[PDB]
Amino acid sequence: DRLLNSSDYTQASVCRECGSILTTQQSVPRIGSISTVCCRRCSMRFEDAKKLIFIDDSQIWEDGQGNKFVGGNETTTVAIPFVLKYLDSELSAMGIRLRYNVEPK
Amino acid sequence: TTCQFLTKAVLDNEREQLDSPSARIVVGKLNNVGTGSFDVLAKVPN
Amino acid sequence: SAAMYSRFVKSALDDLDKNDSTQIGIIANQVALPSKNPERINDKNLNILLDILSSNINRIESSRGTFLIQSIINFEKWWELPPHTLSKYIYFIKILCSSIPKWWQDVSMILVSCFILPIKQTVCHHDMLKYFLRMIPSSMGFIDTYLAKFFPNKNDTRRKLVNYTSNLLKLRGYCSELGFQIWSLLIEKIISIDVELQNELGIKELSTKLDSILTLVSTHVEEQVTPESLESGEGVGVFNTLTTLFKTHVLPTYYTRSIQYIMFHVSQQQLELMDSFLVTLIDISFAVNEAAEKKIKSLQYLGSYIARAKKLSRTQIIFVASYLTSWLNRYVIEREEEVDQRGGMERFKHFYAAFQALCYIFCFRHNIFRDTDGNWECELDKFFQRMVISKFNPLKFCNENVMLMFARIAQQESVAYCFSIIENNNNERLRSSWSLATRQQFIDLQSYFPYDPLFLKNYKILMKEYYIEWSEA
Amino acid sequence: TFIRGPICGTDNCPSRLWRIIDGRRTCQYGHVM
Amino acid sequence: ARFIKKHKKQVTNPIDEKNGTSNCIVRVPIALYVSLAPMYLENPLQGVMKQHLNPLVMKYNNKVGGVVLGYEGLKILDADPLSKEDTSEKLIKITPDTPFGFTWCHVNLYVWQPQVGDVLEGYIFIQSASHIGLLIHDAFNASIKKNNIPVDWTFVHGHWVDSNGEPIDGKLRFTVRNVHTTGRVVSVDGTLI
Amino acid sequence: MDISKPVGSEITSVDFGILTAKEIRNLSAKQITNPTVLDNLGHPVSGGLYDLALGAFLRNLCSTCGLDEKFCPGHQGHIELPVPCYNPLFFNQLYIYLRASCLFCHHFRLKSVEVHRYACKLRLLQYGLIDESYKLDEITLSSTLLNELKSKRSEYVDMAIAKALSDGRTTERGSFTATVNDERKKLVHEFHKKLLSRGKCDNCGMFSPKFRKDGFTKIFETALNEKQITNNRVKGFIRQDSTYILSTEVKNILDTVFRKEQCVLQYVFHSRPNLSRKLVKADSFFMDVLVVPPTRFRLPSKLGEEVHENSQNQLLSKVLTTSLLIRDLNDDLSKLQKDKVSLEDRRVIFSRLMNAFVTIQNDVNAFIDSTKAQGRTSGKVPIPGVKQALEKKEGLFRKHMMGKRVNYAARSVISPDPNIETNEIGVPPVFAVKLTYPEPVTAYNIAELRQAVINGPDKWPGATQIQNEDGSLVSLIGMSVEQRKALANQLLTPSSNVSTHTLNKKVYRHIKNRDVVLMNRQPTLHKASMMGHKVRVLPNEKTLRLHYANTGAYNADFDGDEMNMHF
Amino acid sequence: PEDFQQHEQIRRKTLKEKAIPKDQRATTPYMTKYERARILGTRALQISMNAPVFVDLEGETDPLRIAMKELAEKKIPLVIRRYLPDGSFEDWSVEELIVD
Amino acid sequence: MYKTEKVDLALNRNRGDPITQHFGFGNDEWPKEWLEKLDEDGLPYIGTYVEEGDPICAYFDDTLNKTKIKTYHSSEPAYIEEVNLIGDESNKFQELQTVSIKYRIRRTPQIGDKF
Amino acid sequence: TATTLNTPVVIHATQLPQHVSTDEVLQFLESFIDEKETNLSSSISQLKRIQRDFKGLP
Ligand SMILES: [Zn+2]
Ligand SMILES: [Zn+2]
Ligand SMILES: [Zn+2]
Ligand SMILES: [Zn+2]
Repeated sequence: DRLLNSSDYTQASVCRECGSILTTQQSVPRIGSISTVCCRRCSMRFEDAKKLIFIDDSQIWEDGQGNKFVGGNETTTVAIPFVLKYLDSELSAMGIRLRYNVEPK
Repeated sequence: TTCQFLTKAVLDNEREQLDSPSARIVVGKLNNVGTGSFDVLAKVPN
Repeated sequence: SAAMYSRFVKSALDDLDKNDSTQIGIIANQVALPSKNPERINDKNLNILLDILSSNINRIESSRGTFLIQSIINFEKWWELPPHTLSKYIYFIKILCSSIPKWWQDVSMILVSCFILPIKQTVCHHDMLKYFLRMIPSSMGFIDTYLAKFFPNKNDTRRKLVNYTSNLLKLRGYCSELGFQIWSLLIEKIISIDVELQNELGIKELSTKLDSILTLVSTHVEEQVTPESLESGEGVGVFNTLTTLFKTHVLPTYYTRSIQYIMFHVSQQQLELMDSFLVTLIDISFAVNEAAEKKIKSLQYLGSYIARAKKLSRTQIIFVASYLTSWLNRYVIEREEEVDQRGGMERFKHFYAAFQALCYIFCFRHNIFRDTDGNWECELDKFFQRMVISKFNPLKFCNENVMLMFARIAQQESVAYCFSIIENNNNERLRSSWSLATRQQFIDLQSYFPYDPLFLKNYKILMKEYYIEWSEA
Repeated sequence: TFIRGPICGTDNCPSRLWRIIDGRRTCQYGHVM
Repeated sequence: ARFIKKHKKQVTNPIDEKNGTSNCIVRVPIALYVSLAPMYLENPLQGVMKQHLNPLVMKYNNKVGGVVLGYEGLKILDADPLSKEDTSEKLIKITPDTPFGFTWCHVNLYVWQPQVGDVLEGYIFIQSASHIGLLIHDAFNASIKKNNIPVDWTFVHGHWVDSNGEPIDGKLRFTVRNVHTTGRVVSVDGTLI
Repeated sequence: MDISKPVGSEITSVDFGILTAKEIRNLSAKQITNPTVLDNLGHPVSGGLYDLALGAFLRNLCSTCGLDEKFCPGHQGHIELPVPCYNPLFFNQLYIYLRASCLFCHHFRLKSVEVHRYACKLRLLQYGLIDESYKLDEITLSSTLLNELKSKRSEYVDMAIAKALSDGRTTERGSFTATVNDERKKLVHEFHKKLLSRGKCDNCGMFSPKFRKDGFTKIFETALNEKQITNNRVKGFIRQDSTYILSTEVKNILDTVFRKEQCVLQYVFHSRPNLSRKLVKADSFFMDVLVVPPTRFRLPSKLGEEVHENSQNQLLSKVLTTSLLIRDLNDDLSKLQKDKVSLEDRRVIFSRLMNAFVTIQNDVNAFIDSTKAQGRTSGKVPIPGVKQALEKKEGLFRKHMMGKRVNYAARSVISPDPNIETNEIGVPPVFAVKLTYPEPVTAYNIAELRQAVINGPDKWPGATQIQNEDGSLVSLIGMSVEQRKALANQLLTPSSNVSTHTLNKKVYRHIKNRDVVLMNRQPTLHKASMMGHKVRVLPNEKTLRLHYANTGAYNADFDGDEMNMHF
Repeated sequence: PEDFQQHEQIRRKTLKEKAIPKDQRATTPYMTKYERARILGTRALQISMNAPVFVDLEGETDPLRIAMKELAEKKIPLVIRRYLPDGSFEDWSVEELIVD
Repeated sequence: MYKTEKVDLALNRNRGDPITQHFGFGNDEWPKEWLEKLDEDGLPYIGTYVEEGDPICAYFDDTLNKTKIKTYHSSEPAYIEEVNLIGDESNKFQELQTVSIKYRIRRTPQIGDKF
Repeated sequence: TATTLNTPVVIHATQLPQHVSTDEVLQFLESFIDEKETNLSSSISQLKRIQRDFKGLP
């Protein structure tokens, strides 16, 4: 409760695939479509993906700038203390990567 | 000495198995001591 | 102009196959302007742009084409366009959502939001909803949520509220499958109606609001439910979903004054509708599984209903009396022995609850229970006395004002003499025990009568044909 | 208690936000978000 | 050396006889990890049905790669690995933080999975100069864009006309170009060349 | 934390590792290149440190997700370092391998046979096979014999691991206990000692020039000594079939050594079996990019009314300027032929390059690290770098995990009371009216909670708000009695929404005598200085009242000492 | 895909072999003070969210008290899974454990 | 207990700068409940009871074209004792910019007070 | 929208999909429709339309 609940309890997105909590974002959808949760690490820039079978519609997402991506849809949410995000962030400044193994796969 | 032990962990490509009280507090996991030392299951009929 | 513009666009489209996209955007921006700005594309040119786009919609189904399309879906007050031009806009939308179902999501949202507009001004919106619900039945999902999203707030203008229900009723009449969800939405507004009126019993506002809304709902239902419509129709459907929403919303919350009169009123359209309601009430008030408070609320409903509902037949009433005395006679025969045993008189809430209802029913309808001979149906003379002198001592535990009125009337009719038992009761009081932590909710529950007179001007008048005022009884 | 700003996060207003120190922020009909 | 390419349409849907279309209805067994609300503790199968399975019916589902038509043979996997698959008393582990359970389930899904390349038949319901609108199995939307219709086909005010000057009607046979799945309802992009 | 928002996914382990410049570039939301942070109208400079792709900032919406300062999680970007830098974390280890290298045959100067003996042992230890790693040393039966020795040791390790896997003793994930970890650490130490202990290369017989360092991560190369240059050309025929040295030279040397000595490194750098099968690369010791953390972790501060820049931004912009400046040196450098072109400029270009490398390397050091930075303007005292922020004062662990500022709860002077139970605590109404449990509404408590909501925020026992099934809160604060009576009558209405159908409303009530709180007096030196007491609300009191029987536990004196009440 | 299924079956099987035969159980037949508290709290939580209740409430409004009552009559449909330190486990039903 | 607070709206101004804020009321529309605590000069009437959130000061801000208000911050209510106008030297001409307000707080001796 | 209350945490096919004959599609539709007799209502309505087509009708 204190660490749990007072402390900085936070439901956060992880990529089940790369195990990060820092490389997810909400997609920005066309009007009428619904936003989804995606991993910037695990997905290809749309161009590069074409340059290597047909690509399904549910597999493309876009950001605010406008770039299109393929893949990176293996996300969920986990409950972590917020300060974990800060630590992970600082560590990546130092070139260090934390990789959280999430279950179920 | 946080950065020293961290440097050591990285160079070992260590996995934190998350069993110690400290580690579980770090990741927000229920402690391994106590009322947490067993699981509860419900007996359901039908 | 006329043909110059035909060129301008025809060029724009060529230029779009080349990706320059400027010409189009110039056009789009021109159509996107507000209904007010004089510089918004005029009818004649719009007639042209539209008929050209409709003729080969595939030319536009591209990322470059998106903005143009978005700008036409978002054309302000399109329903306000002149006949001929309006027609071209409609045909375009029709064409668009057929070759590209994706845009139906955007078009319908705007449509639903227009439900705040009067019936006369929506024909085109419904025409379009009817069309695409049929051809894209899968849409019913998100478009249902729109029904939720865009419901006017209680604070918002009455004309907005009254309109947005008028349309929902209209919608119901061509997309049945949404029918339940609709009725659930209106009812759940339900809660706002419960809000309006009880507490007050600004306030002048909610009165005429809630009054305009109910009178509408019930007249639409009077039309939806009819014998013709009951055998081969969706009358059945409406009654069902309104009865369900009565059991899930009206009864429990169960201090509403707005709202239970929807059931009071539809009920009395046809003999069986009444039958179904009575037996439904009876069910809820004597079911073994249900919580006691539910059973007590139903019993209040039951008693209030029989008393008030003008269109009831002598025999449906005797039916309820015959159920209650029967159920009561059994209670006393099987249970009186439990009183001098360990526990309190609360163990018998349910007994008093039913005996109240029956007493109450006798107040309003005693003149009916005398058969041709001058004898009493259900041996009420002999029956009441037996309960009154029982060990439960109903007179002490039921609502005080009813027990008093029953005394008065019963004594007058040579049916029963309670007045000495009452004397004894409030004497023993000054000088059969029940906590009072929980004893009050019961006194509270026994004070509420869901069909005591209405105070909404119009509704009242409308109910008169279906209501017995105390003065009448 | 007024600040007018931030309309109301309830689409049957928008009615009109005052913040209490406890951070509920309250709109007149009585949403606290 | 790296395979995300295991999201490549492998339908394969077979061509039929006595007929010419592709059969796209398929039966796939799945496992699914779901929550069980406390209100359903005496009716766990009922609860899995009302919470998770029922909402899947007649919607596209990204994992089976089609529209789910329905389901058969729901089974809960007992958290007690020592019990017989028989018994009607099972264990479902409760969340530490909440009263909700989470269990694995096995069920069978019936799925309409039109992949690209397949041959389908549709009932024509709309004809503009921009597209032909069809309804497959009288249920799912299809659309043939203006320039997937062969070049010598002409239009009038309206309704289409084919290579030999005769109008088209009712049943039409087309091949799958792409399947759009992200909208409110599924929609098929079809071609005639 | 809300009992009606369960989480299905669960983190089960964490793996430590190194971000590659390829990953970073791919995940990055924006490359940052402008030292300048704001413009004249206080908007983020594009391509600067507050660039809106890195997250919402002040009023503005995030350009990557479109979310506001509240719902936008932030996104990382990167700076492109125009020239490789040593990662200051790892420079000592880099130093060890660099020194150990033979700049001629590109193996470690330690004889291959020995290095293989270490690789065998460490590999065995990945599987926890301690006895076997000693038995490995028991193996003996000039370059023909050695390869058979290497070979038979190798077939022993395989046979041992196979055997260990077949019976219980290990999995493919390894086995890792303290005794194993101890043996592993010794070996790696022994191995490193033996690496640096060699002069002449045991494998090709040559001498490599010796490497020397700074405390500021610069590497010098001392040219060859006389006897050693003589020794080297004698071996000249067999091979036929001081100065600053740039980080790029160092990386090339290690790149090749890491290819050749890959086998041993595969176990020196993995305490567990490396299932991932990734090569161990020299790049891991260097940075070609820097991850710019999201804007929400680099916000300005307000010291009362005045606003101060974020110190991590001050450091990053110094990286940015040096970066632009080097990209210019690199531009003029290419506009040589000097196919024509007179030599000496060669010396000046080098002078400018050394300057750039040194000062960027200093700024990195200072951050990981102000320690690795040259003391500024003798005075001022250093500004903390990232390392010092994580390690500074008492540290994240002690200041925000062991101990925390807390939210719900109260504090008061305690007063004695013989008239409450020894297991109760006398709670003043001033508390009782402000503290709520979030009570879920049910059939069994609908009477109670109705009354609380009617009573309102200010009449105890009442309530301050209602949580609806869609999570939204409704304040009871501004409300009349009638509005409250209305809300109280809809506490238990059915669900008009399938998604929230499993939930019930919650009433944020005032606490009452049925309740339990946690009482605390500091210092809390044993668990009895934090116990659970039953609540007893007492009219007219302004302090917490506590039975004497509890002074012992809490070490309480009633001399104006205070206690905390946690709900 | 076929073999992940196999992998799961192996995981789950070995977990049960930890989680063990009923007739080979070896821990205390008494409910521990810890098991009791958690059983009460958790069952109370389920009661607060409309779990079917196996006993007469008799006016009780505290879900913890309802749980206690259920415990007293041994009508709590919960099972304790006790973990030995190697991760293998014994399942014990609340009704079968001796409570004190 | 007595507490003295200094309200000095020359705190921002960059040295002998043009004066933006002057004690008093503007002619725009402002609460009016304000005059319960504050006299015409924008200073509080002596003797006034003042609890958390009340006005203790009113000035007109030029850069805002609005009349603003310094509020009382203690959670303990008090009464106004002295209000001193601290004029400036450097020869007159300058208008009022600095004020000292002294609050009086009642202490009937409470639980927890030491004797 | 989607929560842990209405959406599986994860779904996995355990086998390759097996194609089904028309006679099977019909036998399944039959029973599934019967067993399930607002979103579900409008859905069995659609299934009813599909089973109609598989029998050849309008
Ligand atoms: Zn990822
Ligand atoms: Zn609002
Ligand atoms: Zn963002
Ligand atoms: Zn060598």
